[PDB]
Amino acid sequence: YKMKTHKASAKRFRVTGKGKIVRRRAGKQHLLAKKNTKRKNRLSKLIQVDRSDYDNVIGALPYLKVNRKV
Amino acid sequence: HKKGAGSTKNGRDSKGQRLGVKIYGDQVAKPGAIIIRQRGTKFHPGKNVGIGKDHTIFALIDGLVKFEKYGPDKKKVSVYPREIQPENPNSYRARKRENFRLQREKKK
Amino acid sequence: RKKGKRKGRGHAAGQGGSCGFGMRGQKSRSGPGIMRGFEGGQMPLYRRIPKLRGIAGGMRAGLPKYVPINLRDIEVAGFKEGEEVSLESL
Amino acid sequence: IGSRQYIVIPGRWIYTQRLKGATVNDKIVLNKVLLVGTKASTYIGTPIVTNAAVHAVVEEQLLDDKVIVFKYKKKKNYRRNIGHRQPITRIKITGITGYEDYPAST
RNA sequence: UCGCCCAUUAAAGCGGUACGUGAGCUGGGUUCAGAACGUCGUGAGACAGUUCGGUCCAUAUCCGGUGUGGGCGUUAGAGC
RNA sequence: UCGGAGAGAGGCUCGGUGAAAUAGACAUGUCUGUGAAGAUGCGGACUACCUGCACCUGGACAGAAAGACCCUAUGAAGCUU
RNA sequence: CGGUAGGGGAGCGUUCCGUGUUAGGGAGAAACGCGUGCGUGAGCCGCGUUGGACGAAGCGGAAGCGAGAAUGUCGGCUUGA
RNA sequence: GGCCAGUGAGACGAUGGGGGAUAAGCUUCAUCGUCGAGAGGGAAACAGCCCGGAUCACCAGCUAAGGCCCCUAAAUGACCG
RNA sequence: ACCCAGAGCUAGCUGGUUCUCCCCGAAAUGCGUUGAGGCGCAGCAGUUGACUGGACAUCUAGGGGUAAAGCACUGUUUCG
RNA sequence: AGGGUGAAAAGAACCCCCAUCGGGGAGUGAAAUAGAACAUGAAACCGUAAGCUCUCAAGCAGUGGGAGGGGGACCAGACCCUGACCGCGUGCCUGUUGAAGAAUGAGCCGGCGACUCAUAGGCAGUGGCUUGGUUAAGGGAACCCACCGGAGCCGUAGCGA
Repeated sequence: YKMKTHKASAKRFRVTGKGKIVRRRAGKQHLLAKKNTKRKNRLSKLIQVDRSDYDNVIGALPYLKVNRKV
Repeated sequence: HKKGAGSTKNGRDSKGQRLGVKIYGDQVAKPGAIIIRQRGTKFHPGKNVGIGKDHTIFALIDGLVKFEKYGPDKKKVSVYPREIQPENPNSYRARKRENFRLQREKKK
Repeated sequence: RKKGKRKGRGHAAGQGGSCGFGMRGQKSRSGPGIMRGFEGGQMPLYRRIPKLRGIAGGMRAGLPKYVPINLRDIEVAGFKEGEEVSLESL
Repeated sequence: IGSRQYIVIPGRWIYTQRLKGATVNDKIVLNKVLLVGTKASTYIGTPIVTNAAVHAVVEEQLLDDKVIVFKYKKKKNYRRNIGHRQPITRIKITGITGYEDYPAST
């Protein structure tokens, strides 16, 4: 019956105003002392999910309002 | 007849790190484009050209790359912008892209 | 009205005898497929990425207040002495 | 006729490829007569004798009996059956116009 | 199997044929369950280590074979 | 050794009754060659009238039981610490 | 314009429903078996015999809708004889 | 870039090598051919070699690879070894 | 033990999956995987939109340390 | 597991074979090429009759060529049945790098016998509205159905935990 949302995944993929899926980067929870100032700044920020993995993410949670660019 | 096979003590490596010349001699570059990932200074830094923490050699300005001769048995890399770059509609490329465009427009 | 694919009724109709599923294996068999998002035992994306700051224990997402209109959007719905442009009239 | 030779004698009919442009009852002359024969027969040096032109009449342009073309390959579920009726034409030969050239026969 | 030995003998050849032949035979050996010895195993159990005990089917369609008929053929038909 | 003779019950023939497992289709030779590397069916040769009945089992990788060995399945079940 | 997996386009039939208590039909329907018609094909179309009452098109609709393989399954009948 | 597949056992040959015994119709990589999924002709038969890419009809013609004593298409052709 | 029920248990495994014509047409690789005869993503099909120009051919410019060659370096080696 | 003579039992008086069974005439009936094993009566399988044709052959049984013979109460260089002898031609399926395979499956013939339905999500095609669109339950001389029901949903503002 009416699709349950994959609320394990949902909590890692937000969608932006224009409609792109966005995630947080992996790496910077602990063992921070040994990494640079530089790379922690790139690991702070959000970027798109790669076009490859859209299929799995959209497929998991089907109430997103997500526009693959068309 | 069925004897035991002796194990090796080998079988380790690292997957090739992908060093070498990314932007070749007499070729386009950018402000910030990595020209060479070299492990030591095989090539040396010339004019218009940064040299990084890893002896990575990158261009500061536009222009084409140049691999000069350093003096006693070494190599340099400098970058030079180019003055005027002419295009003639006479040529084959120009003829054919306009022909193609005109076909595209003609059809639709 | 398209007329669909009654599937597996001769090799001329096309999608016949195995019915466009190739040759054995997990996706061929009857029944449910897999988990969706499953990466094959490799760690799935949806479980190897951290989870979006606020949504990670409490903090209700910023659900919008106020029902925003704009001055640009009002002008199209014209009235001279616009008698109280409010929740009623709009 | 249709890149295809025929011995042809008068008061007698032949089957050929469907002649494109030809009517049902409509007489025609065939100008590719590579040989003629009688008591004293007459070969040809070049092609066509010279001014010899055979005189005939079209009868009908019905199709041939069905030939069944059948593509088949072993074990690949590749049975493909397809008929083909080649269109032909029936023509009736009225007379040979005389040769008046190169008399052979010894 | 191979091998050694006794008595011989012209001589006691060596191989292929699914190490010929189990819808031809045998079942002593080796691949089931029982039981024991040595050993390995904390234990259940284990060991081309050893020992005793342990159900071997079949009416021949075809080819193929050994026999044996019948038909027909051999130019008119027969017996020698 | 090293077989031989004979008696019964079959086998064989006649009359009566009358099954079976098996079976893609079977107009179903030998040799050597070939090929999924071991062919009545493919190539070259050779041999061979058509068809019963009695006997014999070398082949049809003959029949019988989706190998019980071996290994696989993130199979099952017993038993041990 | 070769084509396995495989994708896309265009069709044929099957029973039932709307049109339709249509015409066609005990001067012979459904069926069943034969055709020196047709189509690229699935199939179509006319025939007079057997048959003894149902029921075409066309335009549309819906599915228990197409079989040679499942050591499938039910029934019939062989082979061995 | 959207929608929606199969594949993820490969095989042989040429070359460059490794492993092996510079044994294997062995194995593993790199570059290319064919098979796989490709009929036809040459190779007696002969996936993988050579030629050549099958829309369909013709009782027409020219040729590739390869051949011209007979089985079996074409010279029991030529001149020099 | 059997019988009935949960129960059409599940089976990344094997078998099977039915009418016709036309168009295009693969892969048997890399990466990860309690994974290796499974699956994911890439690679290679179809289909449908958008962006432009390439493709095959010839000719220049670039950095290469391989076949070759060599003994100045690193080893190895025979004779004086 | 095992339904269907006929409208009506009118279910066969009598005669013949004859101990029975059953059969042939008769009689009934529209029909008994409806006789109780009875209505339509396919295939496998079993025969009987006619046309051609095999006993020096070798063959996945066809196919191209076709000798000789036979036709159909309808005058054809047309058509059909047989087929002397020649050339070609490694059953189908599954499934494989590769199967004529001596790998798997089927004795044969007929039936039954497999991507469906409900609800949601994405996408495409088509249509309606675009004063934005749409109603859910629920109400309807029931069910469909005019006609109501605007409760909700989707679109109209993002950014940030």
